[PDB]
Amino acid sequence: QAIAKMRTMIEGFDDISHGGLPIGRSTLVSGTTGTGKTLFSIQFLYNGIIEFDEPGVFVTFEETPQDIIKNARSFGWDLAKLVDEGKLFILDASPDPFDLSALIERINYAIQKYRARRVSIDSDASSVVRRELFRLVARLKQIGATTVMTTERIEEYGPIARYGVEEFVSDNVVILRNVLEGERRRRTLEILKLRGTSHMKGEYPFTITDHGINIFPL
Amino acid sequence: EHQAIAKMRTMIEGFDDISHGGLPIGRSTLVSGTTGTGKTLFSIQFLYNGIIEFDEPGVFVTFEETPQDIIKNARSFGWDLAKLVDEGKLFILDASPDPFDLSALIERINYAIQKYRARRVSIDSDASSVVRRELFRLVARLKQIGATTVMTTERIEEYGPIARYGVEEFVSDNVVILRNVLEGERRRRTLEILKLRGTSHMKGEYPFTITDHGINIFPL
Amino acid sequence: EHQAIAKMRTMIEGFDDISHGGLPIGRSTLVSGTTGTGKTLFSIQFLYNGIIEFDEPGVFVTFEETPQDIIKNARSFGWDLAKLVDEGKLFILDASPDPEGFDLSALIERINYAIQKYRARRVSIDSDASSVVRRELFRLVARLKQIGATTVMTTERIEEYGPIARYGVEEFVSDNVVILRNVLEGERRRRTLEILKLRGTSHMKGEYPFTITDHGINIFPL
Amino acid sequence: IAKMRTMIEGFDDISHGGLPIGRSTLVSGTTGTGKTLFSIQFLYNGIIEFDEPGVFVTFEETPQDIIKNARSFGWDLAKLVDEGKLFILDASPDFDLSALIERINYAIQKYRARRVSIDSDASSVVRRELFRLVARLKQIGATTVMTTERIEEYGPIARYGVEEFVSDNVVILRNVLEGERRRRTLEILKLRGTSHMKGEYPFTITDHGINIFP
Amino acid sequence: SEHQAIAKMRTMIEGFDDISHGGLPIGRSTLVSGTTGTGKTLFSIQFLYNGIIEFDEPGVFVTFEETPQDIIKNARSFGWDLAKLVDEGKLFILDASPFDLSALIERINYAIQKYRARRVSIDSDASSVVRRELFRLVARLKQIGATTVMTTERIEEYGPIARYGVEEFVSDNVVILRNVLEGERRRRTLEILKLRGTSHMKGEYPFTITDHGINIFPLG
Amino acid sequence: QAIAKMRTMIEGFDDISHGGLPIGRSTLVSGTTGTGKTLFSIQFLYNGIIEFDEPGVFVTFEETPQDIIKNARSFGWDLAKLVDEGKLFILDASPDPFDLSALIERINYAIQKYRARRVSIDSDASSVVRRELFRLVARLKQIGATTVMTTERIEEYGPIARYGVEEFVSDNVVILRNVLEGERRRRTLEILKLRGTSHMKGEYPFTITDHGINIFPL
Ligand SMILES: Nc1ncnc2c1ncn2[C@@H]1O[C@H](COP(=O)(O)OP(=O)(O)OP(O)(O)=S)[C@@H](O)[C@H]1O
Ligand SMILES: Nc1ncnc2c1ncn2[C@@H]1O[C@H](COP(=O)(O)OP(=O)(O)OP(O)(O)=S)[C@@H](O)[C@H]1O
Ligand SMILES: Nc1ncnc2c1ncn2[C@@H]1O[C@H](COP(=O)(O)OP(=O)(O)OP(O)(O)=S)[C@@H](O)[C@H]1O
Ligand SMILES: Nc1ncnc2c1ncn2[C@@H]1O[C@H](COP(=O)(O)OP(=O)(O)OP(O)(O)=S)[C@@H](O)[C@H]1O
Ligand SMILES: Nc1ncnc2c1ncn2[C@@H]1O[C@H](COP(=O)(O)OP(=O)(O)OP(O)(O)=S)[C@@H](O)[C@H]1O
Ligand SMILES: Nc1ncnc2c1ncn2[C@@H]1O[C@H](COP(=O)(O)OP(=O)(O)OP(O)(O)=S)[C@@H](O)[C@H]1O
Ligand SMILES: [Cl-]
Ligand SMILES: [Cl-]
Ligand SMILES: [Cl-]
Ligand SMILES: [Cl-]
Ligand SMILES: [Cl-]
Ligand SMILES: [Cl-]
Ligand SMILES: [Mg+2]
Ligand SMILES: [Mg+2]
Ligand SMILES: [Mg+2]
Ligand SMILES: [Mg+2]
Ligand SMILES: [Mg+2]
Ligand SMILES: [Mg+2]
Repeated sequence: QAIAKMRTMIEGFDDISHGGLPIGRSTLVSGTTGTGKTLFSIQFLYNGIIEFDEPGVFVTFEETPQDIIKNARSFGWDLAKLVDEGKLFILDASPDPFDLSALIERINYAIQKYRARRVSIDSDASSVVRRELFRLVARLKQIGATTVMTTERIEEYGPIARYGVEEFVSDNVVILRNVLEGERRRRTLEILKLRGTSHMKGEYPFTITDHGINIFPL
Repeated sequence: EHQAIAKMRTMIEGFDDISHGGLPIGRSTLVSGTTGTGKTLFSIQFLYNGIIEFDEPGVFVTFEETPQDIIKNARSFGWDLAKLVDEGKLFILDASPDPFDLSALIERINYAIQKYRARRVSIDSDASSVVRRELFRLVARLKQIGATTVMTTERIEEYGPIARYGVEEFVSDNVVILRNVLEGERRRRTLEILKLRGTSHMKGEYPFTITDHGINIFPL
Repeated sequence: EHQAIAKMRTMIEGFDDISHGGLPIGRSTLVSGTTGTGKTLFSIQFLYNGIIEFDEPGVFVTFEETPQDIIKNARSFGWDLAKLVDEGKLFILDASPDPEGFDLSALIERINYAIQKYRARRVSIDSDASSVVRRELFRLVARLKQIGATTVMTTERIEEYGPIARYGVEEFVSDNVVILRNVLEGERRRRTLEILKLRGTSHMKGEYPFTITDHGINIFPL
Repeated sequence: IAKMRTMIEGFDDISHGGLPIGRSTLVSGTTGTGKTLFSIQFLYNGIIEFDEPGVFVTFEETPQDIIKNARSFGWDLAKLVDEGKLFILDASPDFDLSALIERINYAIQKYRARRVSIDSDASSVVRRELFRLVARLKQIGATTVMTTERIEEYGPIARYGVEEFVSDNVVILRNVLEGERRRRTLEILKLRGTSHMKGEYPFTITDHGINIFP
Repeated sequence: SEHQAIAKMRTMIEGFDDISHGGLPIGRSTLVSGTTGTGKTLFSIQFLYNGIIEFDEPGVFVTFEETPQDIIKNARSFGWDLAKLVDEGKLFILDASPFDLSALIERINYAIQKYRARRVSIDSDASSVVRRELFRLVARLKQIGATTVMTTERIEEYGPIARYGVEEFVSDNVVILRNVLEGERRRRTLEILKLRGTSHMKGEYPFTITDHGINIFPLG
Repeated sequence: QAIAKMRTMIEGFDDISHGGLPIGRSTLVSGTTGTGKTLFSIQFLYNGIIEFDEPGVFVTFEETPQDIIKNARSFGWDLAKLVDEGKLFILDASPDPFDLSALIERINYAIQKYRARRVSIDSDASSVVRRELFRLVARLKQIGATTVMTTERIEEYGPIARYGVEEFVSDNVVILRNVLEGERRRRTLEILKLRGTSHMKGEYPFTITDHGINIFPL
């Protein structure tokens, strides 16, 4: 009766997570700029829809839906079609040039409307942050969503996220790195923690290509 | 004559060897570590093994993880915590926030210790001043009850401060550090008994793994 | 058309190769660097080449260097910016402070007038709570995108291998990020350029050495 | 200058005869480095070997735990308290610096103590509050060990960056992690007015207390 | 050399005019930053002194802490008689030593016009406030047509260029003097980090301070 | 008329300083705890008296005069006698159970009362720290005193003094270090800066012995 996992179908990931993302829980995906956070959270939804007909909700706070859709064309994915078919909903919480309760109600309404099984959320007292994140995680779990939530960090081998508390209130933590060494960049993915279940340890190299994320062996 | 500090066995593989007999009885042991280092696991094993091996009841006090998730996650190791709660040998005390007062918490814990006649307690998990003073009080109250207690704390660097506020180790009788060090793209888990007041213990870091059977520590 | 984002050529030696075709069109690219790394040079060369090679007018927004000093220094690279200004192909908008809070909303409208007046396709913008910086930069980026400009915006940083920019937020609201470095190794300096991020498209990774010459930036073959 | 023997194995050699009489010695270390043990041993040996009574001042650890913990070294502190040779001054919680000082003075006069151990914002305030404490202990004639906390092995002497500059004598206890192993060392950094061995010397804590190897 | 966009005046400081490809950009300010005792005041004085001796270009020296008497006294280390130059009206030392920047600027202007000065040396809360006033001072000297050396302090050999993290960004030109300690020995170097509108040699170049002032040794 | 120097007679130092301390100015002597700052400043005055019959004034802010005397006995220096003879004056500015201009009054008075040619002063707004040190330096200069003033620092290879401003208002700067080499300590002396005059550069090893500071220029 240990926790079950949901397949990401992201090449390499379901192997190192031994089955995918823990179902009904949130996974924090943290990374410096341009590490593949949005791509991971899109590929999660896109594969849910295409492979399993599991509808998805994508929550954006800054990037517009138009740009998310445009950028996904880089990978040969037609997100506008999936939205039009009612398989995907891009929920725009991005500011026009905060009430967590209101946001949570909108996410819940969208999940019910689209019968969504997968959610991606992308992306000043740390006591405040800790409390609010806790509440968001709790509410998504109550709803039954399996969720990817991305977060920013500014150092490759420093704090997991910005406020030093995000990981401690997350059930699952994944870290994307983009390490510069000898003038070259190397992308890696690490599953740091999955509460109540197993996973491979340490950094695994990956690339972003025309196909999305590809994760490779040691 | 040399009168030794009594210890109670954790029965966590390898730990009773490193600690020269287990955790000092009637005192609190701080168990600190970065995220996913096995803090909750250690604190659950402590109670579980007490009940299963020694019929010593336990109280688990949780501040963030819900009891249902604690129970769910324990299934990963083949442990049936709901059954122990049903038999009244384990009490999970839910101090979660529903999505300040310490005295109330203490009486609640005291009540539970009395009701379930628990010998073992696990507690999971602004200024330097208040945290030092508040933690000092909690240690003192638990000691007056006679509980042997594991209390977990967070830290954010493997080789930095022992806990978050830089004072927690100084008001703790006993300090254990769980590390998860990243080197050359690989992770290595270690456990270190840093301090046990009034008694002996092995020194330095000892590697461990987490598997289907929980924590397994290797000397070395 | 339902195609991945297209690019406009900078014609800066080597850069269009590293970026696989140039800067993403209709978007802003952050160009960050310590002092004297070539930020202003990169911003100007982007506009200059647009005008000379493609007859695409440019607007240069300066916040500290006077237009006269911008024009004077650009002669170092064989470029006659006064001539381009006279012909109405280049407009320098002087937002530099009085030698004798800042309304970014108002400035944006004036930038838009200039873009409209000069029919500009390329824009360069040459350089305290971080939440305020994030929101203001976000709004500027959005407004330029709405206008349809392809924009270079420079920012400052103080360490070669530290934060991308001053407030730790600038790169996260930028679609594109380029880092110019000037690394001191064994008493010598080595200039490098890195495209760190281009949302929605491919680019070469890591650092590429370059020099500044009498013809501007020259990024070496790799 | 006249020194008083600690009789802590190896320490009197390192200090070239012991701790200068009538003066204060800071003993700083990270957690579990042996600060309390050093403090206790200093008083214990003074009583047992030289019939020099002692006062132990504790701010957090209770008297009963101090006594209990000392029992494992085979040291019967309760017996010494009963004989009036040791007084443990409980300043534990459940300012005034001056109120405490007057109580320290009173116990010293009462028990005829020659040895004192004191077991553990603005630098400005701390520096002259500590200077005040040190100055007065001197006037009384006590020879004092004052422990302080630090959070890094190689880094500031003590928490507030001034403690060492008002102390006559400074001792640092370290617990350094090399690879995955811990090694304890003691260093006399400073002894005003006299010579001493320099640098770090390894020690162990065993059933008989601190054992240092020069 | 001839094919460069910015006219320069020669410091006549041995080796500097080579590294700067002709000297300091005329009518602009050059920041000279360095830790303590790196040669900042010496460079500033040598600039004015050589201007007077070589080209009969009068100079103004603005001091904010060192007294004129001590600046004169210390310059005798190099066999320079600054009192004689002050007597002859070729040098003016403006004593601003113990903010009203406007009043200061007017004093500097009056002295420049009074002494017909061509060369100026200035020696030496929020970053934003420092940035804007520095920007203003630079702009005013530029309007006047002065060629200015302005020294600033820094506290690390390989850290920030100056104290407030903004000074280099509002300067047209930036020079860093270092005094690097390595293996118990000090070695002095000079670097021209930036000269807007022109080329210059890059990196660090060795120099010494002797009885003849600064001697820089360029290479390449 | 380059600035002249007065001999310290401290073994090796007059070589490193090419003649001694600049006359009529202050020299800052900075170092971590127990580096020999008080000892250097005492040896400065003791040698003034013994070698040149130049009286000295010692200004103490922490240590009592009695402790200063006692601590110098291990070097064979009889400061009690020097005080009894009126050749040395120890000015006590310790804590009462900050008017700086009061201090100069007291120092000035002692200087002319004792015919003194040498002075030692031993020993968080960097704003005001800079200004007040600047003022003290200037006042001592107008008196004509040649002064050693000690100051604290907390790292062997970091800031010269505590507030990062002290060296910039000092005419002269000397740094004493006490460095770990393996588990042993090595003491070194550095003359970092003497305005308007020459000096040897870098660190020179020294020891503290029964005859005080002993430096080797090698
Ligand atoms: N077709 C492609 N081939 C290769 N790499 C690509 C392609 N399309 C996009 N990328 C890469 O994907 C990166 C963007 O990844 P994202 O998922 O947008 O990163 P991010 O971590 O979300 O960054 P933010 O949100 O801007 S902080 C770009 O910087 C490119 O390096
Ligand atoms: N069956 C299993 N086999 C191997 N590893 C497991 C298994 N079940 C759980 N784990 C590991 O146990 C870790 C969780 O340990 P916890 O005790 O929950 O950590 P924690 O230190 O309490 O972390 P927090 O509370 O989230 S900061 C997971 O990240 C897994 O790596
Ligand atoms: N003809 C040239 N040949 C070689 N290098 C040159 C030439 N002209 C200018 N430079 C260099 O260009 C640098 C200035 O480039 P900029 O683009 O002004 O840098 P920046 O990053 O904008 O610096 P700021 O704004 O002052 S922080 C100078 O410091 C010189 O090193
Ligand atoms: N009988 C014993 N045998 C071996 N080691 C012992 C024994 N008794 C105590 N210790 C050791 O001594 C340490 C405690 O020393 P203390 O002097 O209490 O440390 P401390 O530096 O005062 O730490 P605090 O006050 O908790 S920060 C324990 O952590 C053990 O490692
Ligand atoms: N006879 C001696 N032989 C060798 N070393 C000695 C002798 N007497 C004193 N010392 C050393 O001199 C040091 C004291 O030097 P001080 O000049 O008092 O140091 P300090 O830098 O003033 O330190 P403060 O003021 O306490 S921060 C002692 O720590 C001893 O190491
Ligand atoms: N005749 C000389 N021979 C050799 N070196 C000398 C001579 N005269 C002075 N110096 C050196 O020049 C240094 C003084 O240089 P300055 O120009 O005064 O430094 P600075 O950078 O202005 O320092 P400040 O203002 O005190 S932070 C001294 O520390 C000596 O090392
Ligand atoms: Cl890639
Ligand atoms: Cl493991
Ligand atoms: Cl170059
Ligand atoms: Cl030990
Ligand atoms: Cl030199
Ligand atoms: Cl020595
Ligand atoms: Mg993104
Ligand atoms: Mg846990
Ligand atoms: Mg620029
Ligand atoms: Mg203790
Ligand atoms: Mg100077
Ligand atoms: Mg001293």
